[PDB]
Amino acid sequence: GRTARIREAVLLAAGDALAADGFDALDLGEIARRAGVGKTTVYRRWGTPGGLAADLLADMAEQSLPRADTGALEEDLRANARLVVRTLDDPRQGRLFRALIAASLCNEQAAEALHRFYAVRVDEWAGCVRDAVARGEVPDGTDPHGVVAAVSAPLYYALLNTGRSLTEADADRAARAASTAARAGVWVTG
Amino acid sequence: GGRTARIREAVLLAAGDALAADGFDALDLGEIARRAGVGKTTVYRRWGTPGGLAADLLADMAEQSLPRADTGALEEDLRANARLVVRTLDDPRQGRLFRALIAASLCNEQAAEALHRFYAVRVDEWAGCVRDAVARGEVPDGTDPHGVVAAVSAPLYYALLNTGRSLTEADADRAARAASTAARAGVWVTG
Ligand SMILES: [Ca+2]
Ligand SMILES: [Ca+2]
Ligand SMILES: [Ca+2]
Ligand SMILES: [Ca+2]
Ligand SMILES: [Ca+2]
Ligand SMILES: [Ca+2]
Ligand SMILES: [Ca+2]
Ligand SMILES: [Ca+2]
Ligand SMILES: [Cl-]
Ligand SMILES: [Cl-]
Ligand SMILES: [Cl-]
Repeated sequence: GRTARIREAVLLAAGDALAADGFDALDLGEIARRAGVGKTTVYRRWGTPGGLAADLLADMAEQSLPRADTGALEEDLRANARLVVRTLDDPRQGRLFRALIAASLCNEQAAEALHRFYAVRVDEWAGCVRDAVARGEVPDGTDPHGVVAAVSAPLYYALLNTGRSLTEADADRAARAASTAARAGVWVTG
Repeated sequence: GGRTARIREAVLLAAGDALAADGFDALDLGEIARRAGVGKTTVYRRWGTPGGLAADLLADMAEQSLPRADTGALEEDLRANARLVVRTLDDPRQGRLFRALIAASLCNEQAAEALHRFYAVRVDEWAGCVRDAVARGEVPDGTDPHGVVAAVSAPLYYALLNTGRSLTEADADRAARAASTAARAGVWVTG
C-alpha cells in the first residue's frame, strides 16, 4: 500500500544515512528529501531521529532470519557466529550496526528497540539450544538465552571494545567456546 | 607537574561527571571549563573537541587501571575480574560513564582509538592471569591470553549494550566459568 512503500523508502534512506554519517547526523527533514516524501509526513510518522532508528530496528527484527538446524549444537552455533561476523564485517552493515548501537546509547526509544531486536534474534537462535537439550547433547535446565548470547558476545566485544577486525576463525572459536561451556553445564539455571 | 597538571585533573574529572550525567552528545568544552574552574581558551587549546576530551579521559583511565588478581587459580582469577566488571557496569555512575565513552567511540575516531587502547591495557593486564595458568599447567600451552580474558568481559558488555539486561554477580561467575572451561579445553590454543 501507499504508506507501506513510503515506510520502506524512509527506512532504506535511514539505514543508508546511518551507515554513512552515524546517528548524530540523522535528520528527518533530510531523510524526507532523500526519500522524496513530505517533511510533515516523516515528522508525523517517526517524530525524531531516535524514532526513525527505532522503527528501522523494528523492521530489522521482523525480517531477522530463522535459525540453522543442523542436528548438532556446535554446528548450529557456528552457522550463527559466522553470519554475525559476515554482518559486522560488511562495510555497510557493520557501520549501520555501530550507528544503531550509538543511537541506543543516546536515545531511550532507540535503546528499547535495539534491545527488542537482540531479544528477537537471541530467542530465535535459542531454538538450537532447546533442540540440543532434547537430543541430550547439553544438560537439562541449560538456559538457551545464555548460551546463544555467549556466541555473539565476543564478536561484539571485538567490534566495539577492542576494535579488532573479525574473522571466520573468531566465529568458530565463539561457537566452540559456548558449546564447550554448555556441554559442561555452565548455563544450568539455579 | 604544577598548575598544568592540576588543570588537566580538574578538566578530566569534570568531563567524567558530565559524561556520566548527560552523555557524549551533550559535552561542551566551554561548560567543562566553567565546571572545572579553568579558562575556556586553555580547554579548547589543549583538548580541542568533546572527542579529544573523551580520548584524554580514557588515557587517564588506562594509566590508572588496577592490577590483576593473582589467586593461584585461573577460574578464581577470572571470577575476580568478572565481578569487578559487573560492579563497574552496574554502578549507576560508572555504568553511565562507560556507556557514554562507548558512544563517544562510535561517534568520534579520536575517542575510538583511545577506547580501544583502554581495553588493550586492561585486557593485557588481566592476561597475566592466563600466562600464570599456562605456567602452572592449568590450561594448554599456546593458549592465547588476550582471547581468554576478552571472553570474560564480552558477555557482560553484550548484556550492557545489546540485550539491555541488568548484570548480576551470577552473570560474572558464569562468564568466568565459561571462559575457564573453554580455556582448559584448549579453545584458545593458537593453531
Ligand atoms: Ca545530512
Ligand atoms: Ca534539523
Ligand atoms: Ca540523550
Ligand atoms: Ca538523547
Ligand atoms: Ca524459529
Ligand atoms: Ca545535566
Ligand atoms: Ca599506572
Ligand atoms: Ca602469580
Ligand atoms: Cl546477536
Ligand atoms: Cl565543544
Ligand atoms: Cl573489559
